[PDB]
Order: sequence, then C-alpha cells, then structure tokens
Amino acid sequence: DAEVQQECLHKFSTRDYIMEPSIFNTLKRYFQAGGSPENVIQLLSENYTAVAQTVNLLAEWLIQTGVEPVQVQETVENHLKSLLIKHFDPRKADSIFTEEGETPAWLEQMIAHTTWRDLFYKLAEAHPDCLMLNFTVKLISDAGYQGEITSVSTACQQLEVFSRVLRTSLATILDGGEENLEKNLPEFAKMVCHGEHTYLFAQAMMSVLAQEEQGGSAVRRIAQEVQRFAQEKGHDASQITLALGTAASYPRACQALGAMLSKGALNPADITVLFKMFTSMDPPPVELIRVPAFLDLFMQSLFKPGARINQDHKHKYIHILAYAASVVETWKKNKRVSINKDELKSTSKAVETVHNLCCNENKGASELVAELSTLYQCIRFPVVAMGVLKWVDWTVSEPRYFQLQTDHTPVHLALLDEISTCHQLLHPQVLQLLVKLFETEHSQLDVMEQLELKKTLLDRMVHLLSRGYVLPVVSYIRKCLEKLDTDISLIRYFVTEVLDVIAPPYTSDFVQLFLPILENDSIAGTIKTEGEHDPVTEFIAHC
Amino acid sequence: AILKPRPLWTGKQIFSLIIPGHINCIRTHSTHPDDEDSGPYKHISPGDTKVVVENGELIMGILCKKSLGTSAGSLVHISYLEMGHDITRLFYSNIQ
Amino acid sequence: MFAGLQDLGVANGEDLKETLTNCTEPLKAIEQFQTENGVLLPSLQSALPFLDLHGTPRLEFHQSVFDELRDKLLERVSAIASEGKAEERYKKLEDLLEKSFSLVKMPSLQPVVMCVMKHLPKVPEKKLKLVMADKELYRACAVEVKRQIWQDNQALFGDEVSPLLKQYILEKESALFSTELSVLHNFFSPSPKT
Amino acid sequence: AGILFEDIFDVKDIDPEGKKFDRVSRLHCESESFKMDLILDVNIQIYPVDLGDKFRLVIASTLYEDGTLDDGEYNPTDDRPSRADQFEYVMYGKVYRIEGDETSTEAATRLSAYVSYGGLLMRLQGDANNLHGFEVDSRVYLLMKKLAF
Amino acid sequence: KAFEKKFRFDYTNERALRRTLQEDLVKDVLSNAHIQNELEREFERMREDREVLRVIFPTGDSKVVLPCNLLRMIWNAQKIFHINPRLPSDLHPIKVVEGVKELSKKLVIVNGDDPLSRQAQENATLLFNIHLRSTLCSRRMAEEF
Amino acid sequence: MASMRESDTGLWLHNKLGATDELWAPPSIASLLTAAVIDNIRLCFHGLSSAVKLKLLLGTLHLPRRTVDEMKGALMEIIQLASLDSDPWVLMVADILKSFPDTGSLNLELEEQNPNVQDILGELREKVGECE
Repeated sequence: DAEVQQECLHKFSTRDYIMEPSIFNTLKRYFQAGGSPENVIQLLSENYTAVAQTVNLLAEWLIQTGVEPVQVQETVENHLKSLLIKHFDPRKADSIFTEEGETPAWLEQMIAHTTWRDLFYKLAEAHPDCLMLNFTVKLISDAGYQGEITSVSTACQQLEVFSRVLRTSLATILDGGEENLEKNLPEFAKMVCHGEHTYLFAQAMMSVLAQEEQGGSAVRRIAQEVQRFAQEKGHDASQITLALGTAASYPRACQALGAMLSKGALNPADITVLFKMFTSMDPPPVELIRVPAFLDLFMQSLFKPGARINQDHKHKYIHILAYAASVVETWKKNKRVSINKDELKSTSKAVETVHNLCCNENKGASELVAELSTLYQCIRFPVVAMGVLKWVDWTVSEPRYFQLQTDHTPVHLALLDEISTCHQLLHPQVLQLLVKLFETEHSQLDVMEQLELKKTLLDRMVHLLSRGYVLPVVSYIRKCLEKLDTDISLIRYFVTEVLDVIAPPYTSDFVQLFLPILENDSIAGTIKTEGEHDPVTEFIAHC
Repeated sequence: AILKPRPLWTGKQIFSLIIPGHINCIRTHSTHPDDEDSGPYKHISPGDTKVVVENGELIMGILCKKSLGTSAGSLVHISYLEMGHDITRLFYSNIQ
Repeated sequence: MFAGLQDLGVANGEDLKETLTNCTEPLKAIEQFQTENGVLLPSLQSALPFLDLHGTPRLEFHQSVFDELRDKLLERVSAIASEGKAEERYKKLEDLLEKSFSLVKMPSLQPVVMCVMKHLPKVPEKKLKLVMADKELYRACAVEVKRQIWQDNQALFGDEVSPLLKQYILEKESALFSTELSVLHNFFSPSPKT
Repeated sequence: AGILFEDIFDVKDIDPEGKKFDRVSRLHCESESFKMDLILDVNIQIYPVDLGDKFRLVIASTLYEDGTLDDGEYNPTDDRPSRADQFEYVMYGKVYRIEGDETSTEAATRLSAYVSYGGLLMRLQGDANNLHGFEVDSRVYLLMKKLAF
Repeated sequence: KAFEKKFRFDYTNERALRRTLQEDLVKDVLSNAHIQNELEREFERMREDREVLRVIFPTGDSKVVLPCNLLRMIWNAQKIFHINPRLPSDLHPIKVVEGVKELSKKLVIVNGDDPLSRQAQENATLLFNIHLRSTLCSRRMAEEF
Repeated sequence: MASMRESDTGLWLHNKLGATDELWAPPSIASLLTAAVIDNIRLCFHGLSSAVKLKLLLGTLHLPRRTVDEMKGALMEIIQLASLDSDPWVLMVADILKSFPDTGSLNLELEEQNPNVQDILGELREKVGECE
C-alpha cells in the first residue's frame, strides 16, 4: 500500500491531476490504501485548471465578440473528432463494455451527429477484429442512420434491394424523359455497373425488354447508356453484349466485331471479312453493327485529322459504313423481310467526297467553300452531318486554328447552321458544340476577335433557338448571363435579336424560362430603350 | 538471316563483317522523316532510317554520305578514333 | 498562479480546496463540477470514455482544447480588430478586455488579455494604471500600449529613456578614446544615417 | 528445350504506311491467348502471306531439341535433329532493345522486346510475365509456320 | 527544377534506391552520413560549375569541342562488360565521386606546384573537368548508365 | 498445371477471385481458366463463396472460341454443376450460359419465379406503352 501510496502521490504531484479520467479509480485506490485525502486536496489546489470551464468562458467570449455559435460548435466537434481519431484502443474498450453489460447512452449521443458517424465508419473499416465496431454499426442501423453505412458497393451484393432501386430509378427516368434521364442516369449507372454481375443481369433484362419491336428505341438507348458507362470505367463486356444478341448465326461477324471492340481499333483484315459477309447474299442483322462504339470507331478513323487509313481499303471502309447507316432492313418477329438499298451508291459517293474533304487538310477552307453545292447536297445525310460536325469540332479544337480562321462569320458556323436546319436530332449535339465553343476563353487572340467570335456564336445560338431547340439553349444562356462569363453587350444582342425574330404567342414554358432572363439588371438597364416597339417592354406587356 | 525455306544472307549482315572491331555509332539517313522519332516506332523505323551500329554490327539503317563520308562523327571517323590508322585503312580498302 | 478566476464565477483551485476540505465524497462533486458547469456538450462527456480507455488521460486533450480555443479566440479577435466597423469592433474589444482583466492574473490566459489589450489602440486609464503597477504585466505590453503608458507618465518614460542615453554616451566615449588612431576611420567618419 | 516463347498469331494488318520495299512487308499481328501484339518483317517474295492468315510463332534460343548451344556459324552439313523440320519460315537474329513501363519505384508490367534479323526488325510487346527469356545481346530464332486449320 | 531532379541523387527514397543498387549498398548510402555529405558537396560543385558555364557560354549553346567522347566511352564499356541495364548494379556512388576526383588530378596541362602553375592548370582543363563531372555523376551512373 | 485437390482448388479460386473490392472479373481470366481447375471445381464449387461463383461465371465468357471448342465438355459440366447450388444467381447464369458452348450466344428466358425480374419487366413494358 505504501508503494501504491507513493505512486498515487507522485501522480497527484503532476500538473492538473483533477482532470484525470481514472481519477475515480485513483481516489478509490487512495481510499483503500488508508491515506488521508488532505494531501491529495492540497496538491490539487495548485493542480486544478478549469480546462472544462474556461473553454466555456472563452466560448462565451467568442459569442460576444461576434463568432456565431455554429462555427464554435463545429470547431469544437472537429477537434474532438481528431482527438478521438488519435486516441482509440480496441481491447480495453471491449473489456469496459463487457463490464458495463449494457448499451451506453453516450454512444447514442455520438450516434446523433454525422461527424461521429463517419468516425465510427472509419474505425470499423480500420480494425476488423474489434466487436465494438460491428456493434456500433448495428446500433447506428437500429437508430435509423444505416444510410451513413456504406451502400454504393453493398447494392452489388444485394439482389432484391438493388433490383427494386433499379426499378424505381428507371421509372423516374421514364417519368421525366430525357430531361430527367440526364439527372437520374449518373447514380443509376454507377450502382448498376459497380458490380459486373449486376451489370450483366441489367443488360439481359433490358435487352429482353428491347426484344419487342414497338417502343424498343428508348430501351435500346438505356441499355447502350449502361454499356457505355461500364466502358468508361475501363471495364469491357462487348463480347458478352454480342453474345446476348443474334450474333450466333454469324460467327465470323461476331468474331470481327468482338475483336474490333476489344482492341478499340479497326483492322483492315476484319473490315475485309465484314465486307465479304455483308456483300454476300446473306447479310446479318444490321443492328448488330450499329453499336455506338463501333460507329464511333468508323467516324473517328474516317474523319479525324492526322489519322491515316489504308488507301487500298478506304472504299471498303466507306462501303461498310454506308451499309451500316443508310441501309434499311424490314423485320418481323425477329425474322428478316426485305432490305432497302436506295441510299447505297449516292450515300457512298457522298461519304467518299466528304472524307476526301476531311482528310485532305492541306487545302485551305476557301477551296472547301468553292465546292459548296456538292458540300450542301452531301451534308443532308445525318451520319455525314455528324461526321462534318465532329471534324469541325476537332479542327477548331486546336488552339492555333482560330488564328488560321480569318472570317468574322466563319464558314464553319454556317455549316453548323446547315446541320441544325437539316436535322433536329443533332440539335443537342449542336448545342453542346456551341457551348464548348463559347466557353473556350482564348488568351492568345485579341479581345476584338474574341468579341466578334462571341457575337457570331450568339447568332448561332439564336438560330438554334429559332428552330425549336429552345429550352436547353435558354437555360444555358441564362446560366451564362448569371455566370459573368459572358459580356453584358453579348446577352444584350442575343435577347434583343431573339425578341426581334420571334413572334407571339409564347408558351407558358418559354415565358417562365424567359422572365428571369429579363429580370437581370444587365438586360433591364440596356435592352430597355425608348421606342414604340421595345422588345423587353412588349414581352412584359404580353404577360 | 533466313534459314528456311532457303538460306539467304542480308546486305547488312555481310557489311557487318566489313566494319572493324566493336564500333558503336548512331547516325541518320538523308531521307529520315524528322517526325518519326517523336511518335511510336522510334526504335523500329518503317523506312529503315536511323543507322545503328553495335559491337561492329549494322543492326539497322541505310548508309549514305551522312555516315560514310567526310563528316564529323561518321563511321570512318569513329573507326579512326577508336581503332588505329592501319585498321581504318583496311576498312577503306574492304568497303570498295 | 490561479488567481482572478473567482471574479467571473468560475471557481479556481483555491475555492476547490476550500470546498473539498469539508467534503466527504469527492467523486460525485468532482463529476458534477466537470459535467454540470463544464463543457455543456454531450460530445465531450461522451468522448471521455474512449479517451479514457485509450490509456492517455483526459487531462491531455482537455489542456489541448483549452490552448487551441485560446489561440482561435486570439486570432479571431485580431481579425475582428481589422474587420467590420472600426468603432463597433473597438467597443466589442473594449468589452472583452474589461471582462478579461478579471482573468489577467492567469499566466495561462495572460496572453489572451495582453493580446486583446494590444488589439485596443487606446486602453482606458484605469486598466493602464492597473497593468503598470506590475512588472511582468508592464513589460509584456505592446508598442501601442507602451506608447499610451508613456504619453501621460513623464517620470517613467524618462526612466525608460535614461539607460539608452547611457549606452549612447558609453559608445561615444569608447569611440572618442579608441586605441585605433587613423584618418581612414575616426569619430566623424561614419555617415549620419548609420 | 530453350523455347523462349510460343503462341498463335493472326495477320490483322499489312504494311499500313505503304509498300516501302518490294520484297519485304511489315506484318501487324495480334495473339489469341496471351493477347500479344507483333510487328514483323518477312521476305514476302519467298513466304507470301495474306490478311487473316494464322501462324504458330515459336521463338527458340536454339534449334536443337536436346538443348545444346551453337557457335552461330553456318554449317549446312549437320545431322542433329532440328526444330526447322516442322516449320516453314526461320530467321536468326539478335535482340537489341527491351523497353517497358518501368517507373522509379515499381517494376514493369508491359514489356517490349525488339530483335533484328539481319536487318529485318521485329517488335514483340505484351505482359512482363512472358518476356522473361529475352535478354539484350542474345541470339534467337523465329520458327514460324502457317496454320491452315 | 529539371536540373535538380536530374542531378540531385536523393538518398532518402528507399524504394527508388532498391531498383538501382544492391542491399549492402542501399543500406550503406541510407545510414552513413559521411557519404550523404560528400554527395551533397558534389551537387554543390555541380551548381557552381553550372553558374560558371552560364557566363562562359551565353546564348545557350550546348555544342562544344572536347578531347574525349564520354558518351561513346560509356557505351563501349556497357557493350564490353554486358551490363544488362535492368538489374541493380554493384557501384557504390562514393567510388564514382572519388574516382572522378582522382582522375581530374591525373590530366595535367600545366605541371607544377606553385600557385601560378596550379591556377593555370585549373584554368586550362576547366571545361573538360566541368563536362566530365556533368556526365560521370552519381545519379547518372545509377539511373542512366 | 496439376489437378490440385478440392479444398486447395477452392482456396486457389478464392485467392485469385476473392477481392471483394474488385467486383469486376479480372482480364486474367483468359489464362486463369484451364482444364484442371474447371474439372476440380466439380467438387469444390460448394466451397466457393457466392462472389467467387459469380465472378467465375462472368469470366467463363472471356475466352477464345478455340479454347471453348477444345473445352466443350468441361465448360458444359461446370455449368451444369453450378446449376445445382443454393444461389439463384448461379442457377440463372448457368441456364443463360448453357447456350454459349453450342451457339456462342446467350439464352434469354425470363418470367420464371423471379419476382424482381417479372415486376421490372411488367412495369417497364407498361411504362414504355404509356409513352412509345
């Protein structure tokens, strides 16, 4: 006892022993030893700091000075979280909890906050050997905060919950059309493609849905979205996708498509094999060679400047692409009926001419303009329209291309206008390319040419808005106006010319989306001018 | 270099017997595309430029005045500096 | 050492010993004092178990919390002295200094009081008269606080200045009676600037 | 055995940049099992090949099945059994370079071995676990034979 | 930045040292402080030589004419001894440093011991000494040769 | 390549495919699938975890058809024996892949005592019918 007495007194001689966590046990041992507590109290008289009270006093000082209680609480909680991170012991915690034999309330107090929930998750992941961590995870689930427990990789191991959440996500996708698919697609694709087995079952179910010839376009689109999201993660399942379809009846074509999509490149040998198969009297289902990745490979190889392809297989590549795109086949009950070959010779000739224009880059743009009749005749093919779209995208994507582009209203944007006029399916793509063109701020050009290009891009956006693709264009224009990335005069010109060319009556959707645009002061103080026909004034009076 | 279907020797294979000793040199052909080194196939030239000589063996490349004439660092200069003057004389005679 | 805490109602070690001297059960009293009037957050009392069972006594993070909240308070008061309205922030700092001169006698919180008093460009008369009576409190004062002290204390300012003049005279005499006699360097050789 | 490497390839491409030389063609080939890629020059005049053809490639360090070494001198009047009897096309070169995805900290995973057959180059590229017998400045053989299957 | 990261020869990254040197050498270059001080002094001399060069050769002209072709000699040594630049090498860097230091003394243009002759000899071979040090480094002898 | 025994085969499979973080089948399955391992799976398949069975089933498809042709019997046998487990997942995958050794494609049969499958198919079909 005397040795323990000396040890306890030496502990008491340390600074501020009043703030010990086992001070109850230390005092119990001192009482058991029979020593008088007078020495302990005398030592603690000089060894007590209000390290539990002066913190509150300084917190009150902080509140009075101007510090909001929210930040004070956040700082205290963050410091306590760090201290808990640095001071965890599994086995003594387990022993103390077994001695307790019950569920502590202070653990529930920790569960109440999110920071301690994340700390408990990190602790549970750190040491698999501690039962307390699974205990706390179970209690968090019991308290209703099982959402904080990891579920991004848990849904892959779960069959029914994953299937039902997939059902709800797809139903919500079909509720809002594309405008809600664009939002519900990221997380849904993440959860579906996180596990390969869930990916495969999703593809199997979705393709079985796509079997029906009526309404199957959206189903095929969603399946392709899942496939491309899986591919984006570097995860490849193209061969399984081919095996899901009707590739069995054509093993050679299945081989060629699988090899190309596995490598991601086009080899002349398999191109020649496909040419032999399709040119023969028994072509396979054209839908199999219409995979977005495969057509993208054709487009990239046949249109990208700086990429070279064999001149002895150029016509075979063009023929295969033309047969893939323009040729129409009649099908009933998964059986072929007839094949349309109307757009086979002229389509091939147009693709050949456009590819010659694309890959013969050393010719100036003036020569491109000089052949405008043939150019505009051949641009009416939607696949060729997308080809020239992305060819222009890649040419102007060069930082030094603008210096070579010597027109205030360049012919490239005229080609984009023709593309928008010809087809409405490319209008989302036209809007995307226009957004990329406008958002690209150039520092190696004079601001005068920057302003000219931005005005011409505004004209292009006005044209796109005119042809019926309005809502995303309007939303993007409002975002740019509120984003300060667009000059005030630019939006002034855009809105003024829009209200100049458009005519009433305006729909409720357009009025709703356009009223906040005129709400901004940059327009109210500029476009509002003294005139008998004021665009902002007339639009407001129309409401 | 080719055993079956019939024995065949290559011009570079025979010429390596002319290069004396163990001589290491790297040159470039007159018609070498300057943009080949940056891209792939830098060490395997499609046009057989980029003369490389290792241990007195013509690994690859096509010889021209840029590697056999009176240029600094050419093959004969390397032969003179590394070997003696007699061996270089034998080299000159053997080539012709 | 722990004086001045009693003024604000936060009892220090003196009243602690006074209360526990005539107390039979220290366990419940100390638990309530560290729980009831302590940090009024379930977070800290709920963190006490884990930090206890780690083997590192709770005194360590208690002291760390006190010191880091002190530092955060000081830095935020410094920022407030240079943010917002000048008169409003100065009045808030005056209130803080008036309520910290109760704890000015605490060396672990003396930096708080001294830094906040530095934060005030013009300390009121009575608080200056209080601080200048103590040697260490007088010596720890900032340049502005010392300026306020000397602006209305002629004799003390002269006493402060006198040793510097003595050093100046000693250096001048040593230079005038320098052993090194040459025209290259002399008493009048150096420029007035240096 | 001294068989450094053995796998099946198919001619996925022919000389893409064009016909640089009359009697030599540049073969681009892909494997089946190890997923290798191959770049090869062949004497197209005596061993004609076509697109889509398949062949067995057996890079051996020696032509004698017993495994003994050779001086490297042409001795046509030899009697020992040889691997060349069951192969159509044989080269004999010397690896001159071995690249890879090496970093300053960890080892390589994808390797690339170049061997020159008296002027006709060849690049073998793949995963590090296969190109182990390839060490620079060592003579090897090619021993390829077409598979009619 | 590039000059330092290409000539420093850091002696703290153990994993990087593993690929280049054997165990008995990486432990020696990691534990001993005399070696580290010597190599840091070598890098300081490197930087001093760089400063001298940048006033000797303005306009950034790297081409120069010097007696021995160091790169070709290194290549010849590699081909003679079958280095196999894939495995770790048994080359203690201090051997390289002190070998270069000793070799510098053996190349004499002005022979003598009085300060005038020593200064003349130091000048007459200054460029060759700078080049020789700049190739036969400690990092280059371990990461490049 | 030896007929490494049953429990040892299961341990090897759970060592090569036991990464729970890697929920995707590795590209190594092209070389990891040989006759000995597949044959030994005939008894150690019970010793494999559900994730191991799922990943093995996914990786069975990533094979060249020459290997498939020369491993017809082993692949059909492993499919059949995987079609006799407690996991409905492995049952369905074995049924879907039974067609691969014969035609090279995948079977598509549904609406068979799978509540999630039937409900999802019905709701998506009616939803598409709403907005064709």
